[PDB]
Amino acid sequence: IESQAPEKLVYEPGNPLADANGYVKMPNVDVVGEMVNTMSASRSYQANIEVLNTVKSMMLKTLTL
Amino acid sequence: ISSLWIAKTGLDAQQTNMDVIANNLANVSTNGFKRQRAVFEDLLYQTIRQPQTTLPSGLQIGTGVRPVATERLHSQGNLSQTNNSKDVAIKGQGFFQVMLPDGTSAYTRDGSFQVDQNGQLVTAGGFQVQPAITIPANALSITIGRDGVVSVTQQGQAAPVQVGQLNLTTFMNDTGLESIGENLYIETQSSGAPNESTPGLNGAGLLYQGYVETSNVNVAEELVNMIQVQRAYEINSKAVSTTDQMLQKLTQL
Amino acid sequence: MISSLWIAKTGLDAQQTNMDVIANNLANVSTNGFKRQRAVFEDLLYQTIRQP
Amino acid sequence: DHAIYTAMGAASQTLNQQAVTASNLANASTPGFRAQLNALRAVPVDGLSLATRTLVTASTPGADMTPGQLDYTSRPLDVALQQDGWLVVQAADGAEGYTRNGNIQVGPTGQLTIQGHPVIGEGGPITVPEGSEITIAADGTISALNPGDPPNTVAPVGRLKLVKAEGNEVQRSDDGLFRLTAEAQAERGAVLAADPSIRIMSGVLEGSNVKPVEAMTDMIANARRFEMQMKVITSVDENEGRANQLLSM
Repeated sequence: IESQAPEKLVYEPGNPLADANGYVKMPNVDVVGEMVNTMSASRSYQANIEVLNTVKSMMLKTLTL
Repeated sequence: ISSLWIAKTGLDAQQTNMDVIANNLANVSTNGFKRQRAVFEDLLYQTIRQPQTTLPSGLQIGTGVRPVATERLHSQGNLSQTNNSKDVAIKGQGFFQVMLPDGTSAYTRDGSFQVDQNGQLVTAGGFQVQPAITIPANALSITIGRDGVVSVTQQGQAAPVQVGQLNLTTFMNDTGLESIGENLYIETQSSGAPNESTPGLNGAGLLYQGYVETSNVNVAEELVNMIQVQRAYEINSKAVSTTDQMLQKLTQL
Repeated sequence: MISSLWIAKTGLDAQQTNMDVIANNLANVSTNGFKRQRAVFEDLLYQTIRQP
Repeated sequence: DHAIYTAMGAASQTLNQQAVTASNLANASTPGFRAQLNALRAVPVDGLSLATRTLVTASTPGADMTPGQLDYTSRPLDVALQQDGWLVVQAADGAEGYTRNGNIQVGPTGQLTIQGHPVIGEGGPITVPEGSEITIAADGTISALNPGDPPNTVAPVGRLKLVKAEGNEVQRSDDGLFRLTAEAQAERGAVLAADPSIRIMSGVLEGSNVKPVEAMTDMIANARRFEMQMKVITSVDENEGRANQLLSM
């Protein structure tokens, strides 16, 4: 989904994208938000990798009954 | 990046202000020139969040500053004597009318007239004065009274002969005139429909012969404004510097 | 590029030519049948910023 | 794994935009120059499900037509156009390029030129007399005076051709001469008409229009975006490298 937060707008009359008031719309992205999202996603990725590795080891050792 | 954009807008506004200050200072000795001052305004405001006794707790982010207009102070300048006989000065309101080469009509204010080879009255630059006053040869003396009548004397003539009248135009709102280069103004939609009149009637001015109208530029005001512009520019650069520091630290960590 | 440098340079040039004609007028104060000179200035072109 | 490619593409396009800005800054004193704008365009890819990739490609809409200042060099045959004036010159392949560089030179045989390109006026490439002084009027008329002759022998010898272009319909060419776009060319004819509404002045020469503040802000933003993209590349590589250990047994 696209973020419902209102997009930013800057003043630039010499641009064909500008509306009747000379305002051109720019995306609303939180750089810090994206950075911490990448950090958290990477850490959760690592945790899931470790879980999968441990479960695979236990499954492998189960067959030695 | 929002801080960068806002500070960029502020720097551009200060640049334009310094530009108009320098323009006012440059032509401090130009006849019939009026100073200009630039006025700025704010942009739209973002409403990020809508709003016993506490603070209202509402957010409202600004956007920046833009220049809106440059108003010309159509005041009255001083009169300096050039001792010439074909120079006139306006006392009050009113603009002369001259004809551009293409065919349209533009208005001027300063008076410094020469006579072409034919005899007609033209300004310094070749543009012919619209009322088209013609001064024949053997013109011993030329007289331009407080009214528009121009009278030339001749050899052994009891009374001078009239060779025309210099009517001048008036505008409902002179601040809205468009100022093309070379001390000329052209009518626009902002200013009302011009009306011509003889000097001294319907609020028009009076013609003084042998004087020119100097520009009304206030040097002390311009210097103070220039100092303030420089200091504001130095202040605004700090915003860019701090935003750069924040972004660099964020990238590093 | 910078906005005000080439404006202040033109102002300096105008004042220099004014001083030049003044000095020329002063130099030949003892010559016979001479006529004084006056220079006249004018502003340059203007740039219009387009608004909404 | 493919999330590395969007980030590296963003970094490469940032480098290209930095190159464009550096090129704009390099020629900050060439007379009659028009700066190069730049912008980033999003180019999403529409796959089958969960469209989560949106690349970016740098683009330059065109030159901004804000006129720069003009230096008063008092040279007799230096012209400066109006807000939207354009001196028409003949390029190398016969096309009519438009410039704002008013520095006009004269060859040995009285042929006018601008940087080796013969300027064309009313008619063909205008040629003045051999060694006469040249004066430009306020609307493009060219007057010639043969040196040594009495001043009352000054005669018009030709007229320049000045066209008016809005600015949003002209594109730069490889040599550096603006030409009309296809649509504007179709609408206004193959060759423009010398409108009489443009007035010029002699003795001044127009410089370039590059904004130092815009250049500095663009450079700072490019550097920061490049650093962020590099961090993303590092994170993705580390995650993939540690994830490949899962494939072992």
